[PDB]
Amino acid sequence: KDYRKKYRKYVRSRFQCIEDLNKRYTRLRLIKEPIKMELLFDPDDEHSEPVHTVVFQGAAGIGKTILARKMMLDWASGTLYQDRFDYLFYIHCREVSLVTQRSLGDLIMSCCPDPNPPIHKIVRKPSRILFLMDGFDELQGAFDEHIGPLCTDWQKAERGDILLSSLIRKKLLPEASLLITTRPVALEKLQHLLDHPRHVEILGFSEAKRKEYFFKYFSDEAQARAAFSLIQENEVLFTMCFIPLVCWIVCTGLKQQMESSLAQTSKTTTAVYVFFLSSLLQCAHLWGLCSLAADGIWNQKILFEESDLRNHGLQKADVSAFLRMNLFQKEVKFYSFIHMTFQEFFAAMYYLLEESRDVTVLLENYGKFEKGYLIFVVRFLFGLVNQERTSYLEKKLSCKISQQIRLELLKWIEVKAKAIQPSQLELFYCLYEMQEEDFVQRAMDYFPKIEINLSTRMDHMVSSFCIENCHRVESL
Ligand SMILES: CC(C)(O)c1ncc([S@](N)(=O)=NC(=O)Nc2c3c(cc4c2CCC4)CCC3)s1
Ligand SMILES: Nc1ncnc2c1ncn2[C@@H]1O[C@H](COP(=O)(O)OP(=O)(O)O)[C@@H](O)[C@H]1O
Repeated sequence: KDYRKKYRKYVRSRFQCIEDLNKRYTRLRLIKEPIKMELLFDPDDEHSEPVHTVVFQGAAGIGKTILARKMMLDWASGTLYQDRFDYLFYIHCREVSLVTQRSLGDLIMSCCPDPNPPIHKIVRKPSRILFLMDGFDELQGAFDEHIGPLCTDWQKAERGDILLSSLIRKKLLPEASLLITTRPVALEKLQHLLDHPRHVEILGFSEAKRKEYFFKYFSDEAQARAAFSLIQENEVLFTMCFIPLVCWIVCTGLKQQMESSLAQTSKTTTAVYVFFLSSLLQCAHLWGLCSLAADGIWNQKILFEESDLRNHGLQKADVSAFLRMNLFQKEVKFYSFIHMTFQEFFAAMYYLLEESRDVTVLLENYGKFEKGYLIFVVRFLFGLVNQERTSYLEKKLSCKISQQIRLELLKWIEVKAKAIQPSQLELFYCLYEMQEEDFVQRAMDYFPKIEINLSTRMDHMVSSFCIENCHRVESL
């Protein structure tokens, strides 16, 4: 009662910003598989028995973290689940070690402000607890389905993977509620652990909310209308801006153009990322940024210490400049890239830099949870390897290595196409990034039949481009 008040006050302060003012928050579209947040845990016709597990699947950059942080803030302010949950515990998955031994009590205490929380009091009513697991796909290391034995004691220290598996399977605090957010790529791994989950999909920004975002980002109404009109004129940007991270990336780059006229002709997500990074260029620490990202991807480190950045040649003034440029993020003496997609962009760039590791071993670990799935590393490799595209940033890349990698990617597509890791639609996202018709046409010939499941206008745009470049050699 008195501790619940002290805890709620702490949650209200630490969840006030997107960075850690939640007035820049724009409503995200959620669908059940127009769901009202307050009714998420209500049974439909489950004879009055509530739903204890809710899974929010959402693409990278769709706003899973922002939605989870808004949920924490709304609840702490008495706006959400006021009469349903005494406690909401935010489990930031990227900070949870899968090997360190810890109890569920230690985990709950790590979410508390003070060193001595009344853990026995908190756990007295498990059904009044909602565990908000943000970013299942961001748990560093392997998350094996065979792990065990399962734990049924909230006080027992277990390896992080056994602890989280026991919690997800509802072995530990069986009637506590659980809200897990994940990229659709990890849904395969997660579904095996889930007990009667309610599945919800985060679709991102509607066309109306895309405009709303641009108008909220730009203080000047004239600048907001000019930036939104640019997006309306460009099919690719208009279509990609359903992803709130893309809205932020585009708005940020257009802001610098406004300082110095508005024109963005980006046709791929690689073009969008290069356009953004080019706006920060006044670059010296490119080999250091790329090696840091590649080391963090291959060795599973999303949070870096001051010691980690020092190992890659990033001094005090450099880490402060990257923080100001919105390339680095300050997290709880820990640093990370502003988004995991940027860490994967610099990891892809590491393989092409001229002064570079083996792309064959990288492709062997593609689609593995242990490595983060390497979706954007591979997509950005297809994009950056495109010779028909250049910039000052891309001039630092080697044409010799890019030509070798281009041949390896074509041989990789051939095997995937000729023979469940990269779907056919995922190969289309890769080919769409490549853009270059000779490669695209050669790769499209490897497919014996087109078998795709389209869900979004982005899926249609990408697959339609690939199918238009899939014409039989003999045809006409
Ligand atoms: C295709 C399928 C089912 O295999 C996947 N669906 C979602 C994913 S993922 N990697 O989890 N998210 C994403 O692709 N996001 C993105 C991102 C950008 C652009 C686009 C998308 C998706 C559309 C264009 C830039 C920043 C993140 S993979
Ligand atoms: N609803 C939203 N309103 C405003 N900005 C948002 C929203 N959702 C996401 N963003 C923007 O997108 C970025 C990435 O969102 P995030 O939730 O971290 O993505 P994900 O968790 O899906 O990987 C945020 O840093 C912010 O700039």
